Amino acid sequence: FDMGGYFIINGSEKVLIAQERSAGNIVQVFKKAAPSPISHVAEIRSALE
Amino acid sequence: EEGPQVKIREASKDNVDFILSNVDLAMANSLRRVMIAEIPTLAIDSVEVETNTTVLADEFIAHRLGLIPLQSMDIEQLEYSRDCFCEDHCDKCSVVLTLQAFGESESTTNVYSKDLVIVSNLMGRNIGHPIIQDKEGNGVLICKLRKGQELKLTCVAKKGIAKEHAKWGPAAAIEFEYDPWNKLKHTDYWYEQDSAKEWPQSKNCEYEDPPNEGDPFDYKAQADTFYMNVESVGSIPVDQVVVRGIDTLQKKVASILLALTQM
Amino acid sequence: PSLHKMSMMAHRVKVIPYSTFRLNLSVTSPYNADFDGDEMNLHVPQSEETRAELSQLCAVPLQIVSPQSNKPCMGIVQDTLCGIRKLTLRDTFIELDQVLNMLYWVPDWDGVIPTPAIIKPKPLWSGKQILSVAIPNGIHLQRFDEGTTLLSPKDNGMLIIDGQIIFGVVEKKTVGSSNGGLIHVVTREKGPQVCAKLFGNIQKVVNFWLLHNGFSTGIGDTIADGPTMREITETIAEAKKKVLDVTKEAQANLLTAKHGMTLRESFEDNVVRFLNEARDKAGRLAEVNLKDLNNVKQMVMAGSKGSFINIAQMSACVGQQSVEGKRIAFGFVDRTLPHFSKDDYSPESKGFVENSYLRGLTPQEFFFHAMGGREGLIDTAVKTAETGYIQR
Amino acid sequence: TLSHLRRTNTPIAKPRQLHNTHWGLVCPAETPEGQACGLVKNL
Amino acid sequence: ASRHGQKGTIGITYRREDMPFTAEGIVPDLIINPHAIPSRMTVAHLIECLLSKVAALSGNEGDASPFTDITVEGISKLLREHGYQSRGFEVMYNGHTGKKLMAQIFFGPTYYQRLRHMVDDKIHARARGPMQVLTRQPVEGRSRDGG
Amino acid sequence: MNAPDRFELFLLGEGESKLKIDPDTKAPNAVVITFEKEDHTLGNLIRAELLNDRKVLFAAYKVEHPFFARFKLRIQTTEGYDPKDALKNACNSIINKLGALKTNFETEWNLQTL
Amino acid sequence: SNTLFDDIFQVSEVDPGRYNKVCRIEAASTTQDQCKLTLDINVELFPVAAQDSLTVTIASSLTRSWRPPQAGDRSLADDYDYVMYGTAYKFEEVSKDLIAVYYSFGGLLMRLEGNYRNLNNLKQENAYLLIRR
Amino acid sequence: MIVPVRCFSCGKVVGDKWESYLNLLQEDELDEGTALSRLGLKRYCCRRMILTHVDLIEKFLRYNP
Amino acid sequence: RGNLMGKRVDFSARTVISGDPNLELDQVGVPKSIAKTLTYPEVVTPYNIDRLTQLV
Amino acid sequence: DESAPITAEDSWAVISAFFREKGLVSQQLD
Amino acid sequence: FIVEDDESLGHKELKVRKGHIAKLMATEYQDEYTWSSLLNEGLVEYIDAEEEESILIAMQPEDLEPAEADVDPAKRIRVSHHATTFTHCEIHPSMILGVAASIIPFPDHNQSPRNTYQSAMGKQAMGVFLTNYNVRMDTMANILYYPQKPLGTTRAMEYLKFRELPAGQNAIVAIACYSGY
RNA sequence: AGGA
Ligand SMILES: [Mg+2]
Ligand SMILES: [Zn+2]
Ligand SMILES: [Zn+2]
Repeated sequence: FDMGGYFIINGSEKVLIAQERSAGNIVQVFKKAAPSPISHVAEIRSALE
Repeated sequence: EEGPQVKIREASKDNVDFILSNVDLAMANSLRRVMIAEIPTLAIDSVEVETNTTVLADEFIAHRLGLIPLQSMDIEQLEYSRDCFCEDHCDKCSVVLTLQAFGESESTTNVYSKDLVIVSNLMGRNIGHPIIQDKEGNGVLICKLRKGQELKLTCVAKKGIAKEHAKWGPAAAIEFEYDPWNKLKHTDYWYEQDSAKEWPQSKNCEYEDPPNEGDPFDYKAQADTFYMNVESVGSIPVDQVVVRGIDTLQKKVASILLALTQM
Repeated sequence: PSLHKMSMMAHRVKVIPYSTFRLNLSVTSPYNADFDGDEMNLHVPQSEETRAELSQLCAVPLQIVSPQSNKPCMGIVQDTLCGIRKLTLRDTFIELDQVLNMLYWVPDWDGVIPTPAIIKPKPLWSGKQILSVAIPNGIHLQRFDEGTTLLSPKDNGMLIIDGQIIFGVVEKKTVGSSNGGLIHVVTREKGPQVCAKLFGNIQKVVNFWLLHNGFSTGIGDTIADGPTMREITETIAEAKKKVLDVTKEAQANLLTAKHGMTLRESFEDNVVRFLNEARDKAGRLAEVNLKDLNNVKQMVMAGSKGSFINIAQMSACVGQQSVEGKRIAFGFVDRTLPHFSKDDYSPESKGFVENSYLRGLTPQEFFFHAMGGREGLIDTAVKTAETGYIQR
Repeated sequence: TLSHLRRTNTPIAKPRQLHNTHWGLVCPAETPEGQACGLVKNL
Repeated sequence: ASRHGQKGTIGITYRREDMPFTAEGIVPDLIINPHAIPSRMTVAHLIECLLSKVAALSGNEGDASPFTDITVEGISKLLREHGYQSRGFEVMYNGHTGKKLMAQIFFGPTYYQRLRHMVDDKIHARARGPMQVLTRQPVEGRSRDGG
Repeated sequence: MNAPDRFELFLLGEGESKLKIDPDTKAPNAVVITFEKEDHTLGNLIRAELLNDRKVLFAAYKVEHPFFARFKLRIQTTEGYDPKDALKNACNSIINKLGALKTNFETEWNLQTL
Repeated sequence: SNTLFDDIFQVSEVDPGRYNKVCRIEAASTTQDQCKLTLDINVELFPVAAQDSLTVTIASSLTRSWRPPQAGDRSLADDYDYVMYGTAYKFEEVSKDLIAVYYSFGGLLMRLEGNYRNLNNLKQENAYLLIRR
Repeated sequence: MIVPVRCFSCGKVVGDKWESYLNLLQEDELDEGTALSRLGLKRYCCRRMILTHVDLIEKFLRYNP
Repeated sequence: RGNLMGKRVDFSARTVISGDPNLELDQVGVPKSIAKTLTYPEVVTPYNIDRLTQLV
Repeated sequence: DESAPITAEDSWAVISAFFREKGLVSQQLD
Repeated sequence: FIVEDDESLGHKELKVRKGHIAKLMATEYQDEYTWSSLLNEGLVEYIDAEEEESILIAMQPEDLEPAEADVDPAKRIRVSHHATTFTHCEIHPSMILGVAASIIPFPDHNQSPRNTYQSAMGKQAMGVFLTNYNVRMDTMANILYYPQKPLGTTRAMEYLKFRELPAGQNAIVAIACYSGY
């Protein structure tokens, strides 16, 4: 029945928890809040594969 | 014939269906309780484990051992160990059972209530025999072993009652009904449209006269006539589950009469 | 947490078996405890002086009427509240056998078997009568509910004269942690110890009577009439068309916005208001269609647990789901789920759960209810820490 | 054990809420109550 | 707890002769309060029961699957075919007296889970004991015999 | 761990009597018997049988708390009639009734073929 | 220690408003035109239909605890088929020479409207209610 | 994990009836509802005992010492 | 805040709570084990002298 | 009719095949 | 599932047909037609959230495919197959659920959070966690004595091995007011 | 890492 997907480290069964992140290389436009000189921003979180 | 009357409807090794009439509900119920709780039986109570190479734990097995029904016919001539005079136990107060099993076979080896052996001297009384009702004659399946799986243990079956542990329960379910037509108005039927259609009739509806709508409510009416069914587990025969129940309750009331007398 | 002076009260020890602290149920509320696995702390004084502080200032009976809200902070709950209604109806009569037991059960009982309300044919006592054995003399109470007269046709309100119930069914309003309450009057008139005795005395007779009468609740109590279900479906059906009509009216530029509101803001206000008016009518249909024998209605009537909305949601219609006040929004471009067409302002697209819990929710209805559900859990988890700091 | 091998963590506009986009990908009910509510997703 | 966020601890334990019984000699293993149900609107718990009661009698795995064509009215028809009253209620009798309960009890099987949290692992009491070294104040936690 | 012994349910304690009769102060010719290591089986049975006695004016019983197998039985009788006697009589009549029940079941069983 | 009111009434209406075992009755005195009656009756014990002739009596007697049997030999002050015991709670002055008394028999209420029984009906816990036919 | 001796609810021996039940299904081919009933398991408390059992013991036996 | 306004304290106990319809409002059911642990310092006075000698 | 439309119960035979191949920790492994 | 207008014989219908179902179940009895078999045949596709934006899904196939040309009251109120645009169909809606929720019987009949609670408690329920329990040395382990498979089950449990390794017992339950305990 |  034991499915696997875990590691045995110095005896203990360790699970690597999936860590959520925002996708890279993505064009996103956001309205910048009423007290700001900048009204709107275009962002790109560019990083190499 | 005298006071409260019985009329047996169906009898067997395991079950007694009957009608009890000219009795108070209090008395039928008191007897109902007594049968479940206070009739003495013999059951495995101490288990010394010599070797256990099984997949089951010592105490898991020990527990199952207590639940194995034992012949308690002559339980009346066995003393309650607590009342007995020996340092722990003896033949006067206990039945010694031995269970030795081993996986000789390549196939799974089964350990049954039949595999029990009496090592104590019985004094020729009917007691401690594992109850086998099983068709193939094996009784309860205690354990399973593969190969070098050995089971060696000794049992001390002692006299007891269900109040102390439900293992000394001489009866299984006790069926109990009165007034199948709600003539006494002892229940208020939950319904959506009609309580007559929604609530099924019982067997006992036949054994009693239907109320006939065009009649006033019998407030005068009290509850007598009780359709019961005592199911034995095998420790004691069904008749005795009833008889002993009557006797135990009698002896119980007797104690009160005597207690007043000592005072 | 200990957000009250009543979250820490002084009690009498009773040494008992089994590993749990045992508490009287009426003292549950001040602590805010329940038995779903709660744990409580016990502190033992060491000085004769220290004990005097506990017994004389912070003991449970003294804590009955709280200054927090100038009303009693303890009352009759659950079984005892549920049973107290059942026991005090005009229909409820008790035979001698049980009356004598119920009487013996009151520890401070005068030893005087009261005269039955009905002497021949058959001596029968009423619930009202034998409950009054717990009500001490000199206790005068009067309450007029809607439609109550001195002849109380509906067995409405309350009239207790010399600690004897004259008329009305006893429930939340009477024997609960209420302002004019039987508890509030007793404390103020008889004392804190006399009232604390009354607490037990009610729950000994009531619980005993309820033990023997019994009370249950099942799926049968959630189902409403075959024709009342037809009537509920058609109530939603007509309300759905009332929406479609406003939808087509706004699509044809004929809609005229309320001053200081978008044309859309105005539209949604109507749609939401229609679907909510609908969820209620559908509910109010069932709460009427469920007989006095409905175990749920019975719990609602006593004030022990449940309210209209619970019946409505279980029996009739769950209703419109909301997130941030607005209906379920277009998380996907111009739609709520990929199972829908674009620019769908319909009840079904924006989170209206047409179905009852009894009937079951559709995959969409389920997910939208889930979104709406998760919102509650977020604030519940947030509020918990935010609220704590305010207290501090 | 099964549900621990399908767990998701979200560290740090309105993350805790159940989004339309979570349909078919993340469980609408399996989430802790408390500081982790809606931040710890289950696949 | 059941599989419906319907958690609780034990209050008391009763033997069979105190427990309320069906005319059929059946007694509950567990007694839960009516009060849980209305405020919680955990309808599926009631259906779990009705469906499981049919399943136990019929000897067929009860399909309590989510989006299906199963109805309480359907399950009710099957239970009525088995002799019990359609909505699961059963006339029960008081265990102490033997007298019928005026109320019929919603009685049938329900899958209940034994949870990690047990009283004897929780219970703790101290009355003087180990002290910190720095603060010379009582130590932390039940294990350490803390205050 | 805090669980009592199972035999405490039925086995009398150290210097503990089955019956303990205390007189009822509140009412004349009334008494209170506390039955130790006893329960509903015998409580409700005695209560019900005393109800059948005409000279018994009051009869009730209570198991004050379930953790303990004991019950208080209150008996009030007409002046001159002793409540202890009332208990003795209803006690006796119960046995006499059971004697008939046993005899009648034994005759009915001895008539069966199974 | 004696009777307090005697008359015979005719039931106009019988009412069980969600009440399985009890009904509120509406009657009027065949003798006095001024006299009317409202009363809750255990209809399971003694049932009542409209247009029944019922002798309704009051009486302050026939205190302390209550004794059940021996009544075989005891003089049962009932020549009536249904008897109740309750308390007077309100004394309504319904104008002129007219008066109305309210009786509660453990929840089972009663309102009697008349005139003459001024030197009769009192604010007493002692108030029996006897009914025949 | 290994057949329960005696049904929790009523306490009727259920220990003997396992192999017999498993056989009324393989060899006799019968449906679960009839098999139980043949074995005299009337009340649903008794029926659920066998009908819902998961004889894990067999899996445990598959390991060596 | 942690060592002065608050403190870990002796003569304190804690367990799971459960309700009782047979307890009085102002009472608290204490497990035997918890009573057997927690202690009250009673000064030997002529009133208590004999009781205390037996408890001892 | 080896090319007839699929029913409601049929989707389960597909779900069976999904876990038959992918298992339950498909994600962690791959 | 993929839905194609591409059906000479009538309407817009699901690529997968009753023949593939039998072809899969032929392999199910063998324990040569895998999940990969449907994937490479192009009857089923993998749709991430971004792609999902441009598609249109049917919940049920049969119920949401051929249009109209009486109705049971006890069943829930459902919508329709109005669209002729359906690019895809939902395998089974109950698949939106994760491991824990999938053990909840009739979750479509519970208030939203009552389900969120069971998907937290089942993780603290005792049962058989693995059959090798007796052979492993773990700091703390709880095994239920006599586990039972649930009487009421989810079609989803099959793949979760729940009926093989349970977390509880089927208790005979009364919902009653008894001693008030 | 969990419990109210
Ligand atoms: Mg809680
Ligand atoms: Zn001996
Ligand atoms: Zn059973």
